[PDB]
Amino acid sequence: VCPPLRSRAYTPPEDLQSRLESYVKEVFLPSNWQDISLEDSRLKFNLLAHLADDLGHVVPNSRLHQMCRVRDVLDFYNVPIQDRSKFDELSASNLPPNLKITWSY
Amino acid sequence: TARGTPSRFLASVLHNGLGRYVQQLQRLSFSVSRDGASSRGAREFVEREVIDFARRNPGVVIYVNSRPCCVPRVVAEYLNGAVREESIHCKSVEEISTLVQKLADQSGLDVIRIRKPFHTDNPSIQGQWHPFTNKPTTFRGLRPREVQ
Repeated sequence: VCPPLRSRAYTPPEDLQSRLESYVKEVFLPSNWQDISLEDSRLKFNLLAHLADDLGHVVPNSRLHQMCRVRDVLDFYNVPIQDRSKFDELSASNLPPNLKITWSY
Repeated sequence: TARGTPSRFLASVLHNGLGRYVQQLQRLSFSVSRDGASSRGAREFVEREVIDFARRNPGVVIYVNSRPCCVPRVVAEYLNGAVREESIHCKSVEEISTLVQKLADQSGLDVIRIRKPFHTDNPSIQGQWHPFTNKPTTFRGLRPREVQ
């Protein structure tokens, strides 16, 4: 049975740093954990898979190589993303009373 | 050519400037497409400029309809009933913005040859010339060679 399609929208959690450092302790601990180099494939996979499973948002293959440090992972997971349609975006962009937008799609 | 084209006289819809200026444009219908390279500029205009234009011109109702289209269009309806349809097909955002602003600033009168660059409803203040202006009057109104 195919699971229902997942929404691509993702709002970063408020306790993002705490969750990330907990996962870092689980995977790898030392001071300045933000600079822990993700050069080991095993540890990189463990951390990224745990984060993806927890947050419902995974690092795309394009950015996977540039996620070189825990700081980079934190930046990627704190930048938000939205999946609303263009119609929804235009309608929610505070249209003035004299502007009407409709789709025949 | 002028002889092969209709012509009119310079005029305003309702003496548009005497009491108060009224924007003649009233409706702007943008037929755009979600897909299609022709309406890429129209899509960008709808995204970035149409809202600003709408709030700048509160007297104009703008209807943006996104439906499958090969030639995106803008239909401008003016107060006088004139309807002008323009193609925004393969036009950049700047070109579409200039076209829309021109439509907003343009009246609904037909874009045809204008016979005179001016129009006065009171051309004369001192009295239009007639042959008897600048002609002296004679005693008892006697025409030339009249005996009595």
